[PDB]
Amino acid sequence: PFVKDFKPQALGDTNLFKPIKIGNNELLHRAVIPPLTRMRAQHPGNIPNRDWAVEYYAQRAQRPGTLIITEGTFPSPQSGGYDNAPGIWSEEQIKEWTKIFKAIHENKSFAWVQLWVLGWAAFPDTLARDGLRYDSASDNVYMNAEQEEKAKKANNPQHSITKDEIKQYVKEYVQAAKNSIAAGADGVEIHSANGYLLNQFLDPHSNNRTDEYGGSIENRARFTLEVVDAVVDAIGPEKVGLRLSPYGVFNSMSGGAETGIVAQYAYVLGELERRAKAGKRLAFVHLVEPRVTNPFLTEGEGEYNGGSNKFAYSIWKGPIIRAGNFALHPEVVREEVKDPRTLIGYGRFFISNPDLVDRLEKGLPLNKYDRDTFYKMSAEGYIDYPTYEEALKLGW
Ligand SMILES: Cc1cc2nc3c(=O)[nH]c(=O)nc-3n(C[C@H](O)[C@H](O)[C@H](O)COP(=O)(O)O)c2cc1C
Repeated sequence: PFVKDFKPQALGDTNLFKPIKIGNNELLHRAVIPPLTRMRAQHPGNIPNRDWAVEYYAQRAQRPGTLIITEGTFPSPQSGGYDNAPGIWSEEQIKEWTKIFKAIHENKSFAWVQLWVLGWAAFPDTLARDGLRYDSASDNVYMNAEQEEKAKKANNPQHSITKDEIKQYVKEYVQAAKNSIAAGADGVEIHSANGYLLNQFLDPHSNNRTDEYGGSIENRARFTLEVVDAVVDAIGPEKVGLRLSPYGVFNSMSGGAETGIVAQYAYVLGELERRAKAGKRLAFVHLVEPRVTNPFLTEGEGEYNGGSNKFAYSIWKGPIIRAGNFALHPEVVREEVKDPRTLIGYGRFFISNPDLVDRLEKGLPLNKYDRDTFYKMSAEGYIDYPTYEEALKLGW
């Protein structure tokens, strides 16, 4: 149905509908589709859906000039450990991705591939089946009790990756980024957020290393920056973004409870801005807001109000995409887009509204999302969500 308790507000008069250049692409609007894992990829081979996926992304590219960041996508088998999430290392997978970008391109929109590495959020048993390691920053601290048990009982205990394995990960990022461009993607986003491998190095709870990859702000950041640096060198700074969740606690990150957390993220942006002034500026930085610390909780819940992402604007001088509970709060978006380098990711409501942008322009009602079909091998809750035209014909 439509959302019942929502008072919509037309946003067409704001900067949300002013064009902006991000990297090589000329966006005609600032409503961004953030990366959204959907678990329709096919097992075996982590293959993008050959029946639904082209249609999923086409539908959501229907407004011209939309930046679309794809779901998390694995650079390598060892990066993985979810059967139904996609990859970009094989010919099989690339062939399907080529078609998905083509469809986005035809709707006059853009496609950036999110390069996803799981670390300790992977399923240790799924990885053991395929004889792969269950990796993280350290081996003496675990995501949760469930995962510790799964890992021991599959004889696949958490491994603290060596320097050579870190290099290997970096090669796989580079190759995965090249593959994305060759297949026709506009750029890539490096997932350094939401408690996945790179975030596990950034955060001091998950990272108990005393080597060059832990034990200080500089060291916790070295991996995230090694990957950014090598991907930029491979494909160019204007085809590279980076996602961070400074106040995230998903997958057992510290959030605001950790007093050094702002400093950790301020250092990373600082270093991005240092590369920028020396002549290699990332296309964007993408921040998860403290408005949403866990995206599987309803809007309003898991909200940290002890901290703000405003510090980022003092440090990083380029485009900033912000995401978390903006669909139900046009009044907040109205104030954030008064800043002329601020874009807004809308996650969950872009799952349920293929024409979300039209609805934001003219203040239309929003389609309600079905949490139970977020992660499910089904057309339903995926490509059968209606446009406002089609929704009136059904009587909502
Ligand atoms: C089903 C689902 C899958 C998601 N998958 C990803 C993902 O793969 N990578 C990522 O960086 N964020 C992911 N997110 C987080 C969203 O990009 C976004 O930050 C979050 O939903 C908050 O924005 P929203 O409140 O507008 O939905 C996901 C969120 C949901 C609900």
